Amino acid sequence: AYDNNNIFAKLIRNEIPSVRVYEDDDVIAFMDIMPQAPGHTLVIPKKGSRNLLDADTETLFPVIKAVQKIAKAVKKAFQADGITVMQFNEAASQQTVYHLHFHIIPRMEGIELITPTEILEENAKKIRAAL
Amino acid sequence: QAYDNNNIFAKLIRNEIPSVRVYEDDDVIAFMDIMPQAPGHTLVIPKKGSRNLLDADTETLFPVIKAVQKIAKAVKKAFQADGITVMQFNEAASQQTVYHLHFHIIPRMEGIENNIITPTEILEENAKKIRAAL
Repeated sequence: AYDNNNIFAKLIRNEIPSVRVYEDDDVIAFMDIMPQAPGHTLVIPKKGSRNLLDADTETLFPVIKAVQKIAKAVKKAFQADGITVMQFNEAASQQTVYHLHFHIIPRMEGIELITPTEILEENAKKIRAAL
Repeated sequence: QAYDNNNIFAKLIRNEIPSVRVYEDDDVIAFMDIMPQAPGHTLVIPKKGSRNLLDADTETLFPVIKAVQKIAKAVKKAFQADGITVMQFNEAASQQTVYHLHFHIIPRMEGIENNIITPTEILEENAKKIRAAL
């Protein structure tokens, strides 16, 4: 079952800080604190589910719209050669936080796949500008 | 860059090459990956052409993501998978290999971490399992 005490639910409730790049009625986009590349952004629904498998289908539309919007902005902000989108379901797919989240990771030609808040904030400003 | 109407997924959509399809509606096709990273590895594509996520119509993404969820669930049941990895690649630097929008749906097994084609008959046996799990 979905556990309302998970770290991303706490984030939604402003219980912990985040470095946000986009927010609306349905979603929050914010910097991964363990980025796989500079500008690595996560998108979450405000409505909680463990992952893709238990999400209400109607929840997925605003989520995927925002993933697209963020992919475009991240690419433009860092002049990335590519964007990798990932979404993990369960331990065997290396899911660690049990609240649905999509990864948007910028990619550079020839580069194969814990960061202080000030650096994530520098990176977020760039993404915000490119929206 | 211009969309390539001769890309192999556009050709699949127009019925110019065969596929092992597991699901289809007015907007999408789900079909077996012929070089799977795990047995049951399925691809979901829009029937409406775009190179990737970045140039897709936002409206197209709705039926795509619905079908990605539907397939993620069917694949996990059909293969009693421990997990499901969804991936979507944009551009060469993200290792996108066919320049038509596609989501990968990959079953994972606990503690189980190419250009080898899987014979069509084997993809079919895997398709049937997925088709029954929908």
